Amino acid sequence: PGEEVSQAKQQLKLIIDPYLSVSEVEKVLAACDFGDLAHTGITRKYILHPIAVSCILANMRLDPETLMAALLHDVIEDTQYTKDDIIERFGQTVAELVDGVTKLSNKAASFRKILQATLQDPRVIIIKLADRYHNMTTLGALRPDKRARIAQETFDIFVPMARLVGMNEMADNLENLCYQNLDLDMFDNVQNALLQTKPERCKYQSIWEQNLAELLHNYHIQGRIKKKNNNIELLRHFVKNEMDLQELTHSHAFEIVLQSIADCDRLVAALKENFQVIQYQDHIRRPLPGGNQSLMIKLKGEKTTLSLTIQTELMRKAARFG
Repeated sequence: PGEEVSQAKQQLKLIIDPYLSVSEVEKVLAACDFGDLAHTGITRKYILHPIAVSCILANMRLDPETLMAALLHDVIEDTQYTKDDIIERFGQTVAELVDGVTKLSNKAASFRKILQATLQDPRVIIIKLADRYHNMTTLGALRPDKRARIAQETFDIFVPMARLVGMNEMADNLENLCYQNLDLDMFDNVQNALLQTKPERCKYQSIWEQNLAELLHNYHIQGRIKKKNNNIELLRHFVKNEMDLQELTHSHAFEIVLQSIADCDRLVAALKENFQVIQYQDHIRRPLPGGNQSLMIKLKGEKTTLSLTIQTELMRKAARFG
């Protein structure tokens, strides 16, 4: 009954209370109540899908305008109202975001529309990405052939679009759900080998945190080494490659935090003398779309593969907190 709708609104409220002011929390919940006023759940339901979408956004510390727009999904094209959002308390920005998202809902023409919307207001893409994340979760009921078709569209379009707009955690989560729906047996085989080798890979990761710390000391570079999770990279690799348990146990990801760009360049030079450079990417000189900067280097010490992300203290706080 309405006890599901009102219980969902309180779940959203638990997320927005910590970072959004009470005046803004009033506005977001007002949109939620308006979304339900327009809607009668006749379609196998939907007010709760937009609330579940808005909860994903609320968890990413999204602004109140983006959250109201998510809640008012399909309210001006599917409901008996239009331009009602501007007239309502919601206002122009919300009506604009609402329309923008319905516009994004003919192969090449779709790609143009997605790209264009990114340059207009990335918040339209951020809402679209949360909506596709929520769909990947609720894909279970569908036939295995259909599930792998939606998963493939998400893999090709939404996973790279999410990295492009800076939402890398959201992209890793989306990519994970894609592999699950593309080939469940392959996902299960690889997740099992990852679980099996987890204790030993953690033991060698601590060893390499010490080896890298010793290298910084030997080469006279001041830094911090942070252990990084790399489950998605191992999964991405072994879903398309034969299993090798020594290679799976000895692959580690790290974040090295330095003081200066001169030290970042000084570290890459030192690493080149002690390892085989498999891959290198300079995002300091050529920042990623969205301003984030780092040097990415993939190394091959005998048996061990290391995936490093070299950054300064400042570059790290700009990337983590804007």
